[PDB]
Amino acid sequence: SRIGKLLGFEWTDLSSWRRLVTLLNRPTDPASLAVFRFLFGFLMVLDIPQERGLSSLDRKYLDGLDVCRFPLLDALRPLPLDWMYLVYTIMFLGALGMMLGLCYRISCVLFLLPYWYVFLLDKTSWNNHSYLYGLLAFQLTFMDANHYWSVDGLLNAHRRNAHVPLWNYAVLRGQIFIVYFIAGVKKLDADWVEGYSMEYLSRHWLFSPFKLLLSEELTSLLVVHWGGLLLDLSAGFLLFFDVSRSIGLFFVSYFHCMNSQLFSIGMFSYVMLASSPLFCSPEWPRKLVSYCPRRLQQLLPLKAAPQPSVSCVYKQKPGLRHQLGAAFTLLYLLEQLFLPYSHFLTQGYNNWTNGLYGYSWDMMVHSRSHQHVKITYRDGRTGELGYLNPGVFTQSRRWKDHADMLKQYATCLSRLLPKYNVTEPQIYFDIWVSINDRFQQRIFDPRVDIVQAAWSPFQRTSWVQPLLMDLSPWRAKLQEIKSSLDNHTEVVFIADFPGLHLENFVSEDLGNTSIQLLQGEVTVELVAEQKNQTLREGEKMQLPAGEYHKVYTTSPSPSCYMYVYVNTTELALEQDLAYLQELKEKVTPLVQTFLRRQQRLQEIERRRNTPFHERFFRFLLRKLYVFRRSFLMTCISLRNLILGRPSLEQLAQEVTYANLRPFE
Amino acid sequence: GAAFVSKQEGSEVVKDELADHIGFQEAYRRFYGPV
Ligand SMILES: CC(C)=CCC/C(C)=C/CC/C(C)=C/CC/C(C)=C/C[C@]12O[C@@]1(C)C(=O)c1ccccc1C2=O
Ligand SMILES: *[C@@H]1O[C@H](CO)[C@@H](O[C@@H]2O[C@H](CO)[C@@H](O)[C@H](O)[C@H]2NC(C)=O)[C@H](O)[C@H]1NC(C)=O
Ligand SMILES: CC(C)CCC[C@@H](C)[C@H]1CC[C@H]2[C@@H]3CC=C4C[C@@H](O)CC[C@]4(C)[C@H]3CC[C@]12C
Ligand SMILES: *[C@@H]1O[C@H](CO)[C@@H](O)[C@H](O)[C@H]1NC(C)=O
Ligand SMILES: *[C@@H]1O[C@H](CO)[C@@H](O)[C@H](O)[C@H]1NC(C)=O
Repeated sequence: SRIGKLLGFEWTDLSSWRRLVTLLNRPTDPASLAVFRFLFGFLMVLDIPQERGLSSLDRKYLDGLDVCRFPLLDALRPLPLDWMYLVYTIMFLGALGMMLGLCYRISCVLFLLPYWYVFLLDKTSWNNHSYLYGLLAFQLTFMDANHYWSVDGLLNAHRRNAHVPLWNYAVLRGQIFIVYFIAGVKKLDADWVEGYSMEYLSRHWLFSPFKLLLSEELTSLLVVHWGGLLLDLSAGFLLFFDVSRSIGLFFVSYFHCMNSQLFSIGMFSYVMLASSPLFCSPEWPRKLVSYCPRRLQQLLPLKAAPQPSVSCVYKQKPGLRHQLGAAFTLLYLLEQLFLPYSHFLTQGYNNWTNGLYGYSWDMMVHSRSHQHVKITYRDGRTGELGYLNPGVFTQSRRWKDHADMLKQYATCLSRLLPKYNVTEPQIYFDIWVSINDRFQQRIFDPRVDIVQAAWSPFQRTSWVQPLLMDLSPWRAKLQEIKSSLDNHTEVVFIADFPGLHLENFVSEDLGNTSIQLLQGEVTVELVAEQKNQTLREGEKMQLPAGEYHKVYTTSPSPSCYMYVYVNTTELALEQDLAYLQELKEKVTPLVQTFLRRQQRLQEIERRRNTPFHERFFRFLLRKLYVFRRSFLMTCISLRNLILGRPSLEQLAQEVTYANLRPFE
Repeated sequence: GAAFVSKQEGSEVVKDELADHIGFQEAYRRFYGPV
């Protein structure tokens, strides 16, 4: 049939439920599933000290630390640091046994349960690969992936070289299709199509062949934005079919070899590289063992034809284990197509971008820049309005984008403060973000007490300001004003809502600052002189240095203005630094900032002409210290559980030993 | 002390760490030794 050799099945296979379980439990070769089982379990062994943070748990989950944590469920409190090393030990012995295939059902659950424990314990560590590694550990727990190239083959004779059902591939192929294709639907935004998200990426040296044919502005629009949209829309379509897989395996291996060097995304470019041969024929690791030399094949796994297994339906009515496998295929792949578009239900997690970051496959579609974060508490006993640090007890900077994390931060700051003589704070966040080169504006309302503010997960947040999408055509003019300035003048573009004001303190460093009104009507108040000034469109007003000023927005439309400022003490430093830069070659804090910059410039120069064999020899000693500290500090606390805690002078003797650079 | 800021540094609009916390080096030596 024309369809049956194209889709792999006939339309009559979908005509019943008994014929669908028979299709989705077809006896399929175990070999492609077991190489991905090795490559996923080996990339999770290398990921546990690096990105999961086993090297840096003592800095993150230390005992006695005042810290605002952001778990998904508020009842998730972490364990002591003595026991959080055991969670990362069980997760290591889970990923070690899932790599070898040794007690594979237990080793999957010993990895699946403490991965999704530490994943849900911090919402700020969520991204699209940390989500994916817990999906692939969730799938492979039910998949018979130890049916080839495993230690369970050496212990059990019915697990050695046995057939796997077809749904072990159709879920794994269905997953990597959803990672590719849904990301190509999320990149149909007007910021990714017009070329605003990841606009600086084309200036990397890896895009240098594309600049031999196109300009730097046309490399960004076509190759990065549209060549990452037409590739994500057509990656899982090209890898699926037989006529276009060898072409499609080239475009997606080039896509992930670039993203391994452009971005620091951990093992995401290697997990998406190890999962692309799942779309190949399932006998491809038997075809490479047979292509090996003969004395090499005794160390490789078996090349013989697979034995019949229980988990497959042979041409026999299917039992319970076969019916639960075809039901897991249709229910999971429909659930994976719904959560990137389930943002209409969880409307409390909805901000400027829809939903919480991590599970929507909107990778690099929205980039931000925070101009000003200002936390104003208010002492409930005295009324003394004070000002907190911008990032006090947090271990990240993702709370300033999300309304759920701002409520967790305002609640956590309501209990922590009383240790610092603030009994019941009233906490106002004034956070200025601009998404994808837009105007800087307040994302959260700065007048509402975020402690007593009403955030609910299923209702829309009332104190999140609307993203001014009507000022998005202004961005073509904002690159014109930014280009019209010299090397000394910096500009900050700001849009403020009606009824609000911006209290700004110009430093004494910033002489010759000016505010120009682009759209609307603002009235700039000088606080010390107590004098107002109403601005018109295009009118410029000089602002005093070292003083306060407030910009009251009085237009019915959201007003646009800009801060054209220049750091004069930075000038007076650099015109006096260039004075003795030429005076030195003709032959007292100023000489200290001078000499530290010249040895800095010889450091940046020496970093550029170092040989490539020393950058890779330093990369391994940077990495082997991460694997040495994560192992030695584990046994420091694993001794604290079995043999108990030692004296504190002895605990110093091991931690300074564990913090030693090995060969540096 | 270090958890607060003045209204000259907090009102300025234009203006792997994990260990520059507030009570870090006191709680580090408590639940470790004098490292
Ligand atoms: C002339 C034309 C028209 C095409 C030429 C060839 C071509 C093919 C170019 C692609 C070039 C690259 C390199 C673009 C990187 C930009 C990007 C879009 C990054 C985001 C990414 O972050 C990821 C890198 C990632 O790994 C990923 C994985 C799975 C799905 C989606 C993704 C992602 O979207
Ligand atoms: C300059 O003008 C602004 C706005 O026209 C004044 O700000 C108002 O101040 C009063 C009292 O402080 C508030 O009740 C109003 O809500 C403010 N207006 C807005 C739009 O918020 C400011 O007081 C004026 N300053 C001087 C010195 O006249
Ligand atoms: C709390 C400690 C004991 C760990 C318990 C493990 C639980 C909470 C974990 C393990 C497996 C996880 C599931 C794995 C896969 C998915 C599919 C994803 O699309 C939504 C989340 C969901 C449904 C996870 C929900 C949370 C989960 C059930
Ligand atoms: C302030 O900076 C602007 C920037 O172009 C410049 O035109 C103006 O002359 C400067 N004013 C003074 C007093 O230096
Ligand atoms: C101006 O430059 C000086 C350089 O000595 C720097 O210390 C200061 O922070 C700068 N001011 C601003 C507002 O960036």
